[PDB]
Amino acid sequence: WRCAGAATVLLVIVLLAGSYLAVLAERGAPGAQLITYPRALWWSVETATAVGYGDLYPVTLWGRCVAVVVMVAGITSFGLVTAALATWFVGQCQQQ
Amino acid sequence: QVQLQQPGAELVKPGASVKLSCKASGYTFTSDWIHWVKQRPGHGLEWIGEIIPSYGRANYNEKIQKKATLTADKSSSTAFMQLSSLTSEDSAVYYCARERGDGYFAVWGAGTTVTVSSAKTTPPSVYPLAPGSAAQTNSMVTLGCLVKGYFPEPVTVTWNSGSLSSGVHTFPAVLQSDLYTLSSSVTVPSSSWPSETVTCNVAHPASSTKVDKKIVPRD
Amino acid sequence: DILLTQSPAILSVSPGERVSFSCRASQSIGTDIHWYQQRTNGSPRLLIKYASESISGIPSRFSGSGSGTDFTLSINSVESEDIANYYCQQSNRWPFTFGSGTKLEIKRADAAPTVSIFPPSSEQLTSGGASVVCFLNNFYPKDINVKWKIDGSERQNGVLNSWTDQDSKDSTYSMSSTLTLTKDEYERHNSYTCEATHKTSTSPIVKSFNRN
Ligand SMILES: CCCCCCCCCO
Ligand SMILES: [K+]
Ligand SMILES: [K+]
Ligand SMILES: [K+]
Ligand SMILES: [K+]
Ligand SMILES: [K+]
Ligand SMILES: [K+]
Repeated sequence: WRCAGAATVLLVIVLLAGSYLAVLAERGAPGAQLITYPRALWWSVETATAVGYGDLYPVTLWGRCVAVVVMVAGITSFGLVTAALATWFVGQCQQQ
Repeated sequence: QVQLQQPGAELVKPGASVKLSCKASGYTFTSDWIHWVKQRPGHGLEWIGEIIPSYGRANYNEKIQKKATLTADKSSSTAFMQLSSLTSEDSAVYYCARERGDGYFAVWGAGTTVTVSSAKTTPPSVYPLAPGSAAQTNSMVTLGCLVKGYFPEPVTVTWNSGSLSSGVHTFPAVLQSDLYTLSSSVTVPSSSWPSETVTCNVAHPASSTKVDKKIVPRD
Repeated sequence: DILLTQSPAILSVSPGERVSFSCRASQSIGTDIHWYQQRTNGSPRLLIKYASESISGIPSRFSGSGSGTDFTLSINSVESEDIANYYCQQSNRWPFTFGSGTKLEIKRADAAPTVSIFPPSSEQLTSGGASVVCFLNNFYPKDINVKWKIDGSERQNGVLNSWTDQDSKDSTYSMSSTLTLTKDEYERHNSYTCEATHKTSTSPIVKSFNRN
């Protein structure tokens, strides 16, 4: 069951593509703060984990479409990663 | 290595257009943005616009009149800015700069001096400046060269092709009858000249001319 | 759009002193401010990034501080090579914006100009014109006045002057005075004289040459 590793790879891809496309969509909109790659990657993590502090968010339509993709693919893949971790921890419970 | 190479000058007629270029070297990444900055003489820096070469999208300063169009070519690693329908207000130095997508301009080009004028390009005349026969010699001797009647700006004066960096003044050009004139001065130990050669190098990129002139005592 | 205010616009300092440049943003921008230096005729050069982070190759005496709206760039012990214009720039919100810039001036010890007069060259004479060039170099303070004399009588027509900004090598100033006339008018006179009147001396420093 190493497809948890496959889920982790998809999540990292979603995070990286989200960071690249968010900066691409948000630059050109006056007032936008999601405009440099390092903090855009931090924003992708915030969204994939659904934490959503609100220190960063998109204000353009395409940035918000990029966010929707990061929500759908990122929350799903992140859900597969934590599910795997939870099942593994339940396995150690059995060892007692 | 110089990471961003720009032409030195462009002369544009009023109403005409020009395409400036910026050739990049060194590390290139997909996160690279190329910026363009305009500086009118005696003024500050004014952001024109940006382009991401890896994708081709450009954004422009919305506070000023849209006069530029940005393109890029990944093959030659060259970014272009099309300045169209130029007037006297567009005469300035135009820098390009590279930003690694992290907000600051790590590397700047040398800038392209754009002059919008109907006058004609004229190469400069270079004349040596040696002391007169009666000038008393101190422990240092001051030589120079006279760069007269050129258009447009700028010219670049070096002394012994850069090896004589210390003790050099290049005075700002003065404009007269649509032709600029300036002078450059160099000071060396008086025991050194003329036993060691002292030569000025004047470049005029708008005319693609480069001239050397040796400063000999007398004629 | 973030407005960056750099006030004061000019900063006058004695050598070795500590100097501080102020940059204030129209709203809070965290630490997303960057500092650049531009010497006379040079390209901007990055000094500090993200308000306080140093850049490889920049002297240790450059540092920066601040967050929110108030930022300052500091030079520990200013030196002649620091004479330049200094710009701040923000990357917190689109679009990136620049401050208006602050000029650094150094108050140095007074210095009298080195005056040198040059007769026209052979090459220039064989083309119809003649220019007598006078160099007034490495003086301080900036205020200076040149007077041209031909055969003892002062001359005003045909004189073009140029002044350098403060020299980034020794904090002095320099000036060129070029008197341009026709060849026949040059050969119709004898003594040529430029006279430098500067704060450093009551009597004018003058240099002359006879064509004969
Ligand atoms: C959902 C994918 C959107 C990709 C961003 C396109 C950038 C638009 C620039 O106007
Ligand atoms: K939440
Ligand atoms: K939340
Ligand atoms: K929140
Ligand atoms: K909040
Ligand atoms: K809030
Ligand atoms: K949940």
